[PDB]
Amino acid sequence: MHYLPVAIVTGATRGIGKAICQKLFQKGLSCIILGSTKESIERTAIDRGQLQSGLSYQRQCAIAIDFKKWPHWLDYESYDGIEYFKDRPPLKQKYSTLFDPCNKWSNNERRYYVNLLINCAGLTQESLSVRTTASQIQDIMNVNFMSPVTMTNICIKYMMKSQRRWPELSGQARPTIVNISSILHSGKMKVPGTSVYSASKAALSRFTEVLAAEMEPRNIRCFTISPGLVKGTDPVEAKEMLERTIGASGTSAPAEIAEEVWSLYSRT
Amino acid sequence: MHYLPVAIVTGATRGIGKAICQKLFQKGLSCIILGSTKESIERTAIDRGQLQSGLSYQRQCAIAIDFKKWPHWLDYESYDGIEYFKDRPPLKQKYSTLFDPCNKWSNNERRYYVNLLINCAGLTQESLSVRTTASQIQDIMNVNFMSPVTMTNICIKYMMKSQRRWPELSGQSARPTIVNISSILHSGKMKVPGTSVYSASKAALSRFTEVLAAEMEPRNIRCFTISPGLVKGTDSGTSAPAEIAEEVWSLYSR
Repeated sequence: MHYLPVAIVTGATRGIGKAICQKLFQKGLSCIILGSTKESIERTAIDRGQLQSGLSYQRQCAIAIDFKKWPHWLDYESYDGIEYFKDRPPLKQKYSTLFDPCNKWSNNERRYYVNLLINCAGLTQESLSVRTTASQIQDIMNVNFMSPVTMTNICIKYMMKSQRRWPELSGQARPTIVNISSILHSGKMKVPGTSVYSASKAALSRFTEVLAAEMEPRNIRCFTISPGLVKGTDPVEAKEMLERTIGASGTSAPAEIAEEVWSLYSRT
Repeated sequence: MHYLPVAIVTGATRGIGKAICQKLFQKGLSCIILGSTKESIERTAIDRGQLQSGLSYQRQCAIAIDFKKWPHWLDYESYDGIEYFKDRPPLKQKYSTLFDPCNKWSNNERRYYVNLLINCAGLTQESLSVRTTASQIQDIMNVNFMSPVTMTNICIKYMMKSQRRWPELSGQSARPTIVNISSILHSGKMKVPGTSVYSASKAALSRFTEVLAAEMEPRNIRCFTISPGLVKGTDSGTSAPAEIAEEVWSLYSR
């Protein structure tokens, strides 16, 4: 009216969110990046080069929010973010909500709205279960499952309201949510030291699937993507043999996942 | 001299933990029941009738633990429980750990020890995902997954130390065993609206156990997951409490 779609990218950790953002930006979307720290945010946010070459109305911001502290983060008064510009260096700003940047970007001729949520759920574990503290279990489950569930719920309600509030929006891709899992979440890929991380991804997966059935009668699309291991970090010999069990499912890279996310969002 | 295995039964609801305690007791084990509330315990605990027909050395006790309050219950200085007797009403007891009942029962010639742990992972969910609160999510996750994982790790630590402390235990009939109970809702076609988080917690428990089994190969400890059909409770895809008990027993004894 015009109407401008935006994606929220969540919990991205190993260049995966960078790759996702870059895809969405090349495809003409705006992004809200939700990082745990100012450092993670910076890594995810796209460069000034891809900023300058963006369509005139394209926007990117980032917001530091500690998912480790779920559910306390739900109750914060305002959120401290960072607004990006084509021509000048980034500027601090503050937000009433996670959807607020959409309000702030919008004017009389153009309405930015959230149409895509990607939950990356990227906190990794590298310790045997018997040697993992309560605090660590909490961090993995809060960052990978609990916080994603809340973003998912919050975002679905926003999406459901907006269809009512801006009827012309039915013209528009259907409202989408994608949650990223791991090949580790099921099957033969069982990696010692990966106990609660695998559990969290199985939880994210299963959750997304029952939710999809709840959202059938609604306009909302709920996808879960289950990539292979991405290069670096995360070695046992049996595993290397195990990994063979198949390609291309055993291994992944940021740019592949980015493409796989776009494939899902683009479907018609 | 005489080693007497004890079972810990956790998070039991809807008579599953009742069924489990029946089987275990009939077969000569002692139980430590960890329940959320005194009323939850009474349902799980075996009836005074079944107890008198038990052998002389058999014991039962119950401890109240609010698993919704994970990870706080981990820090208590002591735990308040209840000793069951064959010939009298129950006495209120204090325990310094969840395994302390074994020490208390033990005597020069008989050693009670925990050899089997069953996490029931009970709490259920009835609300749609978008109408369930954070507080409800925390409770489901804490009761069905967070606490079971903590119960599991604590127990494996105890199991490892005691195989060293009492070397004659390698020669026991059954190897230390952990069984976590999941649900058919945890995977596949059975996708029941109003169950997104509950299903999720079960998948988390299944997957955690599977990967744990991998870490427990080099060690004595058996780690099983069981995936029952829905219980008689709501409306090979259905399951009755009594039948889960047999599955748990066959898993432990073979």
